[PDB]
Amino acid sequence: GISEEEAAQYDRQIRLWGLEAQKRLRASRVLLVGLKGLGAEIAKNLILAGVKGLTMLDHEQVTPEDPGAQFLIRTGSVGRNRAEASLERAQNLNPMVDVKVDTEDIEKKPESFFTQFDAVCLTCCSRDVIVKVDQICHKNSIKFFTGDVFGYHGYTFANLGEHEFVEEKTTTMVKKKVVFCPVKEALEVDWSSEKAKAALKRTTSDYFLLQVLLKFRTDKGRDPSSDTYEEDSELLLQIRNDVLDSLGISPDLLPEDFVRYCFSEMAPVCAVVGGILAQEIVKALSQRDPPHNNFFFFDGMKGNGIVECLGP
Amino acid sequence: SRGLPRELAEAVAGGRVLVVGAGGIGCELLKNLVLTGFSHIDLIDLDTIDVSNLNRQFLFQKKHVGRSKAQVAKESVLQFYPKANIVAYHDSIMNPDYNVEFFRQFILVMNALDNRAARNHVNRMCLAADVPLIESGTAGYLGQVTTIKKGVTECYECHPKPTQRTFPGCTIRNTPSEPIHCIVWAKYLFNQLFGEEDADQEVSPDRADPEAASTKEWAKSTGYDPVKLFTKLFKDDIRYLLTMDKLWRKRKPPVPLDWAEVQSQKDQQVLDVKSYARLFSKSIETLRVHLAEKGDGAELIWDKDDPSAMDFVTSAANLRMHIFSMNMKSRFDIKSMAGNIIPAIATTNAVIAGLIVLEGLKILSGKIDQCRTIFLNKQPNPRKKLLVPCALDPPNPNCYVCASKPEVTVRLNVHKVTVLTLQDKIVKEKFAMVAPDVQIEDGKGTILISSEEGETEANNHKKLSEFGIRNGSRLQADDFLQDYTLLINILHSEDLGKDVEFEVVG
Ligand SMILES: [Zn+2]
Repeated sequence: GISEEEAAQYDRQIRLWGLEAQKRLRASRVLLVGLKGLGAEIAKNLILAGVKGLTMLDHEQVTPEDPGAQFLIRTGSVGRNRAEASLERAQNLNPMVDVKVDTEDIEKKPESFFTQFDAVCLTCCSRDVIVKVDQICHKNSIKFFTGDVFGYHGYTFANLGEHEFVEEKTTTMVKKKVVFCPVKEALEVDWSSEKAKAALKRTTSDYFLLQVLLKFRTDKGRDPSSDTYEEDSELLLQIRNDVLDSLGISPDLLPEDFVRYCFSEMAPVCAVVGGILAQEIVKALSQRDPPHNNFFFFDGMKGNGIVECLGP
Repeated sequence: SRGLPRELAEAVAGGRVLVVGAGGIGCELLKNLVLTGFSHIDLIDLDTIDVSNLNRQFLFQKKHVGRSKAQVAKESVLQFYPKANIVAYHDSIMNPDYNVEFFRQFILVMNALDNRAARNHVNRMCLAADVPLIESGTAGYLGQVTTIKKGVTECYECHPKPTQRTFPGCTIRNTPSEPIHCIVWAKYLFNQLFGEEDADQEVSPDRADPEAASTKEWAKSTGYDPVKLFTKLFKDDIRYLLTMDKLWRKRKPPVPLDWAEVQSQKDQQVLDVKSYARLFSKSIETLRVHLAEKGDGAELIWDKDDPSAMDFVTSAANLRMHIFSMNMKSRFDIKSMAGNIIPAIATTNAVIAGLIVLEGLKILSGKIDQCRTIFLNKQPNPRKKLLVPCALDPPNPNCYVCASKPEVTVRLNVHKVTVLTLQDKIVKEKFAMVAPDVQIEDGKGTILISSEEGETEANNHKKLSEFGIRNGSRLQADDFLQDYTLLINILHSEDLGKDVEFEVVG
């Protein structure tokens, strides 16, 4: 039972994923941390999608290193909270979506805070934070998403547990089963087998690029920056050696020139990954189309959008 | 923005770029352009903001409903980045003021339109100016991005894009078998009463049907009275269909209606026959007010979003649908078929717009070799690629636009087709020329059609055979606005059908 103001607004998308899946989306609230380059993209097309509420969380303050990298921040908001400075712009995208803002960092949140969210999306978080939140979400049947952007590259991960959706072909209406796995099992894969070695050749190198960058964000509290390229590459050029061998893989499986195409937040790479990641959130809350299982790696140079399944 | 290779970042901050259309992809494209570093941007769009658009075009709000999509977009972008030199044109890209000299100002042109006629024009303008064109299109979960540059890649018209269905008049009003035939008849009906009087859009039963043996002047003399026009259109015109008994031997043609007979006995719900006859009366009275403000015989352009215009087509198509024993459909079901509504979401536009700028950055880097055609699928293909890239194809040597000396062959009846038919339906419509200049290849240069106003209006009514045009006559069509020259070979044929005026060999 939607009003007439919502029927004309969402008219073009009700003709795409139906009315019932829109009503399932109207009653959903999403938790999004990492309001930044990728987070602003996800928040935009989620408030336009027609959720009930969206809680934007970010402890870091507006650093003067993203002047136009985020469009939810008006000029001269340095020193203010990144989520607060993004409130007024994100609220105007849809007055029917109460956009809430949180200031405390995601690490110091109790388990009971996430229960009010039907879905959680992480951005710009260390590995330990991603595993911590996915384990909490999987405990309470909460849909978990995460993603980041590095230069021309990007990734999205999804964990929905036992997720049943409804597809159709002929008109019709078909239910299917798709089981996801926690992110901790997807990041640490046993690459020693007849199946593991044979399936490694078909796996994109952006996954190991994701391992090298997550390890970098773990060793140091920030991703590589363009100003520190002079020897942030040499640390990256050694993490690729000290990580790929820890998994028993050849070192030059990931190309060496990767330290030139994964070094900043590029707005086109945010829109591509943010559009794909937010679409996986919409089809999950509506339980309609089959979601991507379980990774999606983007390469803005070659134009590749590869969907990997590296859980088991 | 600042973090880019220094030669690339210099080309972005100084180069001038053009966006054609502020629709779905248009809003997401302006954002990705500005946040990348593009400060010299030109945006042109003619449409205005509708309440149905603000679910995927985030630069607009409910406050801006009614204003132009180009003016509001320039205002919305100057808020998060005021230091952006953006020029907004509330005009059509088909306007001859935007000549090859205008297109050559930009180092990059990106399409954001939905209709082929305007895309064919922008394709021919970017070839003449030799400026790369980034063609893009979205449809639901799907989207495509490709790069067009003269002499390197194939243009927009090197391959025929899928054309929509066209049903003949003998099938529309004499044997309508599908519910779509009633919608076209309702769109025809709205045109005859409150729109421009079209010839091929006759709603009355056709007497010259091969399977066989003014409406507006009456509409304006009736006074646009709802009770009277109902009986004439839904019973008398059906009874004159019963005059012709030859069609009804194969299928059932009941039944004529009557205003005093049926009226007395969430848009997704299919209503009865008594309700659609009331909305038909309500639509005429509401459209009579929309027509009373206009003067000097001004017409009403039908809009799918216009309620009174939608209420008329829905009610008229459903009543005729019930007339021809067809099961009536809903209003929400017919609005997708009446106005060709393409379902679009914000995510698909955002992903495509991000791929446009990524392809644009490779163009401005001289890496045109690395440019790709990217397909956005709904599910991963066997290569696990949701975004499937592929190399650009070389120009088609048999294209009628970007080839060396393009040359088409038209099969038509010379003693029937007028010169006005040659200008509008053949050269300007099928071949998508804006301001055409057509002459006869015969040494003297017999001028058929001139670009300037009315220089050849004394020829429009004349038949082609009145100019010595015969089987094999060569016409040289010129559109200097597009810097395009096409040679049209004429083939004389009299076995085409009374509903077919011409056809191209291919
Ligand atoms: Zn061509």
